Amino acid sequence: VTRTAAHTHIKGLGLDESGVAKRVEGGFVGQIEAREACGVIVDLIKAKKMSGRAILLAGGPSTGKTALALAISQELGPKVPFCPLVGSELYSVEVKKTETLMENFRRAIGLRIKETKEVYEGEVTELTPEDAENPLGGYGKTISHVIVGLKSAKGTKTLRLDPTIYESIQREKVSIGDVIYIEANTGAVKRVGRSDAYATEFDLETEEYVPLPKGEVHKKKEIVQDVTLHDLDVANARPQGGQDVISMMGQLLKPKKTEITEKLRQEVNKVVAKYIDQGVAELIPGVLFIDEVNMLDIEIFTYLNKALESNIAPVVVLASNRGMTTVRGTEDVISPHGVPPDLIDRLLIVRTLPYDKDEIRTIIERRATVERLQVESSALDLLATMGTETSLRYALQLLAPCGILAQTSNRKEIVVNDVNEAKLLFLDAKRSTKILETSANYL
Amino acid sequence: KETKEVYEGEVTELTPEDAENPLGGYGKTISHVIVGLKSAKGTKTLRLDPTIYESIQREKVSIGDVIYIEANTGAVKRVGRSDAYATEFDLETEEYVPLPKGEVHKKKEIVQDVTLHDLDVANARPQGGQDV
Amino acid sequence: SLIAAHSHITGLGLDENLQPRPTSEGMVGQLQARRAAGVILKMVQNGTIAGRAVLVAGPPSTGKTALAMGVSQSLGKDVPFTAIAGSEIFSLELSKTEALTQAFRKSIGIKIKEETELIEGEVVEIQIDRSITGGHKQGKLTIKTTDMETIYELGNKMIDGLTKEKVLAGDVISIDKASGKITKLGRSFARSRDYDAMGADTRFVQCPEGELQKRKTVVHTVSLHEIDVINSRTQGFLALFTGDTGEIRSEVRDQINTKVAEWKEEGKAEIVPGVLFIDEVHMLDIECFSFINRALEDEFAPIVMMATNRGVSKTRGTNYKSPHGLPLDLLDRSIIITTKSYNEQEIKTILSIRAQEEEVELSSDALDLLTKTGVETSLRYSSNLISVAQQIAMKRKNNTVEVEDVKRAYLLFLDSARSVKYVQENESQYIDDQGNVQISIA
Amino acid sequence: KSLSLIAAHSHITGLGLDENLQPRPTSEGMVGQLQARRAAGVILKMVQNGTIAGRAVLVAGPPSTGKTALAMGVSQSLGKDVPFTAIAGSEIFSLELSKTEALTQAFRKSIGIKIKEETELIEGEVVEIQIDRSITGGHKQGKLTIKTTDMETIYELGNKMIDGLTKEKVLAGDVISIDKASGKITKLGRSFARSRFVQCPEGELQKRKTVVHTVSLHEIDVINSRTQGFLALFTGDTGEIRSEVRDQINTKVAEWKEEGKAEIVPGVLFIDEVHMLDIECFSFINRALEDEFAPIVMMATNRGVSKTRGTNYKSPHGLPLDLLDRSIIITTKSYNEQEIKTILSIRAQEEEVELSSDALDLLTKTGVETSLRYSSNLISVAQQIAMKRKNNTVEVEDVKRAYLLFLDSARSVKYVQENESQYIDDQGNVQISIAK
Amino acid sequence: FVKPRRPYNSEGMTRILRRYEEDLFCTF
Amino acid sequence: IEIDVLCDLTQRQAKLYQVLKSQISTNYDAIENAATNDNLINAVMQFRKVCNHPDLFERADVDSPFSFTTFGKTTSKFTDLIYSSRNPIKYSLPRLIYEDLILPNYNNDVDIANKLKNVKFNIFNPSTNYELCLFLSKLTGEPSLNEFFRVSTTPLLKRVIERTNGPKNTDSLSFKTITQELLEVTRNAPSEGVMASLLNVEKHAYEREYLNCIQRGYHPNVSAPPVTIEVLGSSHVTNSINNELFDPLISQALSDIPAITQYNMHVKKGIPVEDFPKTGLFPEPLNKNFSSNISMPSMDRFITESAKLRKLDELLVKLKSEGHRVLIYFQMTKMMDLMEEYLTYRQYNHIRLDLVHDWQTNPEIFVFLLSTNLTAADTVIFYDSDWNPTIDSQAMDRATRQVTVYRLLVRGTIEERMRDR
Ligand SMILES: Nc1ncnc2c1ncn2[C@@H]1O[C@H](COP(=O)(O)OP(=O)(O)O)[C@@H](O)[C@H]1O
Ligand SMILES: Nc1ncnc2c1ncn2[C@@H]1O[C@H](COP(=O)(O)OP(=O)(O)O)[C@@H](O)[C@H]1O
Ligand SMILES: Nc1ncnc2c1ncn2[C@@H]1O[C@H](COP(=O)(O)OP(=O)(O)O)[C@@H](O)[C@H]1O
Repeated sequence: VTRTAAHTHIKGLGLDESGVAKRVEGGFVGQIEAREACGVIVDLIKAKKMSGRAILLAGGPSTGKTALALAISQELGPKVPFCPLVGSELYSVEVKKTETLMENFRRAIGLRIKETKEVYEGEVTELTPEDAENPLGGYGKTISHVIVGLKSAKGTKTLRLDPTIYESIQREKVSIGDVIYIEANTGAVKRVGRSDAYATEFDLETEEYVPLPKGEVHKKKEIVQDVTLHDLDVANARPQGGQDVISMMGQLLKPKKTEITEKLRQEVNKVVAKYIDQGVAELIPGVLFIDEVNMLDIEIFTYLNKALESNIAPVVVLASNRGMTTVRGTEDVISPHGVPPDLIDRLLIVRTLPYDKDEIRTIIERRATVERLQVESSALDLLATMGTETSLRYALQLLAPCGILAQTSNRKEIVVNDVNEAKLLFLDAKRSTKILETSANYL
Repeated sequence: KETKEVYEGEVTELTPEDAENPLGGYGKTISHVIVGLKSAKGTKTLRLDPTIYESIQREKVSIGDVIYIEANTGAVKRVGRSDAYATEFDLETEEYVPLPKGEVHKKKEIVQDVTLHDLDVANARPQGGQDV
Repeated sequence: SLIAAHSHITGLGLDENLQPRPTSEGMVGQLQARRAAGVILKMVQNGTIAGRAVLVAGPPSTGKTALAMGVSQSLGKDVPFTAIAGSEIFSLELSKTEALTQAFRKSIGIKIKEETELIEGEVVEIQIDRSITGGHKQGKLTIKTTDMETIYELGNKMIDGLTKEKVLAGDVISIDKASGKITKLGRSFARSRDYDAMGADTRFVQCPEGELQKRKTVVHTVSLHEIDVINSRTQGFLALFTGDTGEIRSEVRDQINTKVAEWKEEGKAEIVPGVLFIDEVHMLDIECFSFINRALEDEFAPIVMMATNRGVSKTRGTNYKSPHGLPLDLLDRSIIITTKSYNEQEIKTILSIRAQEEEVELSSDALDLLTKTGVETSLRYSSNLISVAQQIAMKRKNNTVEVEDVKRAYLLFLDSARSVKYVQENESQYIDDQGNVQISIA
Repeated sequence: KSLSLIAAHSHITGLGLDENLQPRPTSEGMVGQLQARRAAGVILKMVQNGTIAGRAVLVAGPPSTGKTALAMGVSQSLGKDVPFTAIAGSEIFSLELSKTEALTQAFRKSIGIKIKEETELIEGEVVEIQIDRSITGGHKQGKLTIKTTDMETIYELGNKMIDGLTKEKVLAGDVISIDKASGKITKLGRSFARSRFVQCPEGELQKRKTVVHTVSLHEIDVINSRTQGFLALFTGDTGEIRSEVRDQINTKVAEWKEEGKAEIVPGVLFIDEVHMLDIECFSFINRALEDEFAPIVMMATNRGVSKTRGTNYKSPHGLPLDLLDRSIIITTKSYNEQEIKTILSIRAQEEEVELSSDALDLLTKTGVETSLRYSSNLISVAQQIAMKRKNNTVEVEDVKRAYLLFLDSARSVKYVQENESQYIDDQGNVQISIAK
Repeated sequence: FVKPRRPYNSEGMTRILRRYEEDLFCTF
Repeated sequence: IEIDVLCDLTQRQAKLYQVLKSQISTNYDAIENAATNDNLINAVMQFRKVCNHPDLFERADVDSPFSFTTFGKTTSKFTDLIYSSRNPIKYSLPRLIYEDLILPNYNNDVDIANKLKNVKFNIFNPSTNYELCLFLSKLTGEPSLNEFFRVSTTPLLKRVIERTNGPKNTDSLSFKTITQELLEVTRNAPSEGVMASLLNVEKHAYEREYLNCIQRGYHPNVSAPPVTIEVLGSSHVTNSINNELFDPLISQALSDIPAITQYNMHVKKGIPVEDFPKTGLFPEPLNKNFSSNISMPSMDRFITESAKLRKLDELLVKLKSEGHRVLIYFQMTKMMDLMEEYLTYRQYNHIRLDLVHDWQTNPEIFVFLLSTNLTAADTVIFYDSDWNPTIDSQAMDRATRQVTVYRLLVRGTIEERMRDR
């Protein structure tokens, strides 16, 4: 019914009120100390006071680091922005990697503003233009002003327009008898559709039909809106939504990331500080998750060394599989987890332990219950032995072919013959490696 | 392989014949335009569409030019002025082509050889957007 | 169309019990790999499982790409199958992660339901009011069948579609209201007043009967990447064809994910998954492997099929060697289907299938020598030699292909080992690796 | 103020120095490094003098010793409108600007010009407006009554003021500012009428107001280049500004300074991790400080006898010998126990942490054995553990819990080294299996 | 009852008219 | 005789649930036990308000980008509307910079050096470089020798707008490429032709994919005008900026002329058609849905926002043939939502809180909503997911000689705990 994909079983960190964790709750099994550390981190995050904090989720492969990051995001909520990332995603061909990292830093910080909108909406009853006395004078436009008549429900008003607002009106291609929506904040117009008071069974353009808008014209309504600071930086660097010629030409041109200067970010900070001082906007700091942080070179770590010192920079969590591994982009500097020792001092390493046999067994059982598979006890034990023998992920990813073989053999339960056939058909890494070492023609 | 049924030749007259019962509030209600085409060994008078007159004034077609109207698409193509009607003896800048040969109504099969890459690069580029 | 190297596969050749026949649907042998590919096919057809990587491995000239195209033919209609190679990821205007995400979002599909009105009738009159410059276009249409006659108002796009495919009165046209199609089925009046300008000879059609407007419901398939380019900029439809989709932002992706979830919950749209096939996967970089590792674990992620013919070799972008050229963390997430080399009977059956498809008739002895040559050097060499033996036979004016023809073809065209033995004996003739050569005869 | 959460350097408010440039032992949030603070005070006086251009100083020492803290003290104690540019070393490597021209931009962003200008501004509280529309609308006349806390007047309006008052709809009771020269009206806010709120402005309308403008030389370079608007200052697409516009600007600001219409305000460029720059960037830094319109460049690095980027050899501080010859070096030393304790107490004071004396001494000992940033990260997370058990005071068990949960560098190094088979080495070999 | 048709404004533009018998073009 | 229906949770419902779960916290298991036993009660009612309808929490108004604008706002015959949007970021430039480096002056050299670099030393100048102009007039085939000097000294977008040129010399080196021949063929050509249909496949893909009726998925989050430059004390800056932002040629180019103005211009004032300023050069958007970033709240989407409401509307679709009544129960403000629902989309006979006996006499009417003897009703539809079965018994004290109880329930919430206990 519902599409499952990878660690969908996680519903949260599964902690208690005192700050402790139960063994099997919240979709997790084990890793009690890592769970409690991430709970203290998410409490620090909800405190909304510190900036430029960083932790590291260290450990081997297939150990639960990305699971812990997803659990943190689910414990945080939708209003707090979670910005997932991979280390390889910072290498863009349009713009330097430093600006991509700073754009992600600004993308993590959220904002929630209540906004007041001045709205003229209604049905266009009349629409007359007034020409100029010298239409080919070269200066000014071919019309002078335009009178338009809008009636909402239980109201009627006549509007006299300057040529720019009517230029937007005719760019949205209104006609007599259409329901329109003038936003006086930007001059943007939205054509709602034909009024349904007239006959609605004769058009040939699949037009929607809408009743009269309730209330008077010249409404003033309050909208709550959730935006990030990166949205403000992008919207000011590529200005669209105005009605001048720069905003009109900005829509049609090809978008391209540019190195946003520090002056724009400082001006956006001053404006958001004014919005906060007005009491209309609140600051919501969030997270940024660089999975596979070993993929970054030394230059991104050098820029992080300064970008964590900002007064607005969020809390950033990292993951790494490496042990004593040389840093990418350097020649002889060998460091733990592929992370240079300057960044390790700002970091707070959260270790993550490997699993046991029974923990693997209950993880496989929970994955079978998530995927709506029914498994007998003997096949579950055999899959647990296979997990401890080959790998955990090879045991988790073998449940689906046993399900396919089960519905092939007109059964729902997974017998031992099904997991034996799935062992035969699909190989793990080690058996395929032994096949590689015992072949001549580079199989 | 394609076929083309075309009309071309020197124009003799272009009369926007007004309609009987000519509506109201509009002058010049064309019922049809009569274009008299002449070429070598043939001359044909034609009864065209009321709408092709807009192309006639769009391409600046007057008496003394050679045009090119196709049967299916219905578009003029002003090739130039005839050599015989070089009335501006002193100073003119019109192109002058000889009067075309054969009948005005010539239908022929034309072969076109084109690569698939030309089709791809013609489909990919904007084909006459008339936008900024 | 033309005939290609994998044209003989017309499916995968398995039963309802997922048991392969010895020779069915143009495929012979490879029983375990065929059964495993059928299992993965049924797992795709279920659709509730997402982001599972399947790695096909074996020696060259075995049928890994043949197995992949067999899965593609058995995949059915309206299911995406993005078949790229390893080197399309590297680009000058796209990042590697962005090109991979574009491939991932091409491979997954959305089936959208729409409601559509069908109008078909004779045209009584057309009145079109265009402005002085021709910009604003508005007007009325009066279409008619034998039972009722209705008048519709026209918009700009319908009138512009009316100007092309010029519609005289008495023309039976079909109007699709949603798609905006105009289909002149023919002319039904055949008026005596005929214009000498117009050259149309549209066929005579019967007057339509029944009601004028007919409601129908239609379904069409569009991938996630197409909607991403469409919503990315104003002229996204042109960038769908010209490929000028330069690094679409993440905000667009988040909003289209929420939107297609909303369309799923309304019953309007249905999300079907697909198979993303990479050929010569080892050509990728290590950062591509890390992004594949962290992008298989997403909700919208297809069943990635991965093919390599390489043993333990150096992984690109790194200084070490790894099995299959793939690092161990990607091999952890991938289940490996292995393939095995053929015997003489399977090679003979392959060559017989190839000859039966390629419209070439062979004798028994020619087939035996082709089987022996195929089991000697390579299967692809004999499969290529069928063509030149056919052409030599038609140059000798005989319908069949004889043993002498394939012997002349074997003498004429060289294989790998013979060209190696001819290069090694004549090392002064060709340019060496140090760039030293003797072009003079003596 | 702006958007200011708690950062790593938030407690610094300058250099704790007297009038004789003698450093106080603990002042203005900064403690320790007495020689480094006196040297940075001398550099601060060198900036405030303004008669010295293009000097390079280098702060070098061990990590977590306060070189960035010293630079942030200099930045806070400079004041306002004296320019300060802070860049990391990994920022000039651009995909659309050359590295030397990015260095030229970072050099010229830190020299400001000071122009004083005076304008007439009308800022008052509007009593009422009255506009009479014509028979058709050819001419529009109207009257306007504005007032202050002291004065009261009536104005006759022409066409353009009425057009500029209908735009930005001004009602009775609003407080607006009218610019007479440019015809710009700004709505300051509604006055104190009960029916945003701002008090009614004081008297003496049409008052003389002097606004002092500080514009960096990079903005004038972008403005004077006619192919670049001022929108390149925000979008950041300048695209290798040529040399002739820069030399035109240099001559023009020189003649402004000699004419008396402007005054040059020199500033500080601070480069974090200058060892990540390459050899040709070092060469441009060598030959760019000679110019008269050049800032005083601060570089901070911690590498010692490292390789230089883009060359094969090794040089002290990661810097070639000529750049070290062109620069004077401030050496930072490490901290003893008492300075670490006072730093931790200042940090706990700023992060609003009420902590026990014994817990403070335990964090001090962890900051002696392990580097200071570990303990500074540990205070806030221990405070979160403290509120987790509903205690407002951080105790010793909270610090022990934070030590047990969050590992430092050396323990993680040991824990990797004992269990190397579980992780991934340089050759990409990992034993994911847990048994056999 | 039956709803009225939308008001069709045809003022100020040329008219192309095609009917069953003969074709028209009223231009300005 | 006994029906209990169960509904899942929609995405907006799950989003509101998870933000309430993360924000309030306060032991959600103990909050579940609090909802079992019945501030804590304010949390339980607000969780139930999330469970019933998103619009019972907050009304979903228009989805528009954040207007990063400062403008003329009303603090509260015609009232004229004038465009006044400005960027809140104001870049301040002194007058010295503008009047000394950008404008002409007696002590300035901008006009002199500008003429000397643009006209006097231009290589396309026919007065001093006639040979090069004649060379390029042979190559390109321009009829006018001043075309090269005019082209080299115009802004490029102004060159785009003023480009309409049809005479060309036939004795020139400018060529008609095979692609250009094919483009001239498919300038105007109908269907069923091979040479046009092989090159019009973009329109075929547009037509066959039903792509003119795909709804908009993405809108920008913040829309902002360009950064306003403010120079204090000079009206020349204001006039120049007003000229740059609102250039009449270019603003006329991206727009259209009203048809009445075209008729009054061409016929009444005798302006020729070619003398009109160029119009209609704005690109056509993909559908009508992509015309603007403001999205109107679809009333069809209001049904699908709440899963209980969607199942109820499906149930009414099945049950229009028979007469029943509906209980809205203990929740306030759900009345006006359901009221607006059936008087906005699907108009049904109804009555909402004598006239009770008046509907009891009327068999064809459906009662719908009531709050918390009525045996004339044939079927009561209600929730049964209430803490007090005494409230249930008082509700079914109302109770035609038939009952068919349908019980509305949402899964994956506190409602299931309520039902179980
Ligand atoms: N504590 C846990 N409880 C349940 N499942 C887990 C746990 N840790 C890891 N898993 C499973 O292991 C798989 C890999 O976890 P993930 O965090 O995505 O990668 P890694 O473990 O390499 O960081 C996931 O499918 C996840 O469901
Ligand atoms: N089971 C099979 N059925 C059909 N064709 C096959 C089979 N096995 C191999 N082939 C043929 O052998 C050739 C090599 O297979 P392919 O997978 O394309 O390359 P490789 O095996 O080197 O990866 C292909 O041309 C294919 O047609
Ligand atoms: N003298 C000092 N006074 C106050 N805080 C200091 C002092 N020295 C170092 N710190 C603090 O120590 C922490 C790390 O020092 P930092 O300046 O990052 O060292 P480095 O400059 O070597 O990187 C910072 O949070 C800083 O505030």
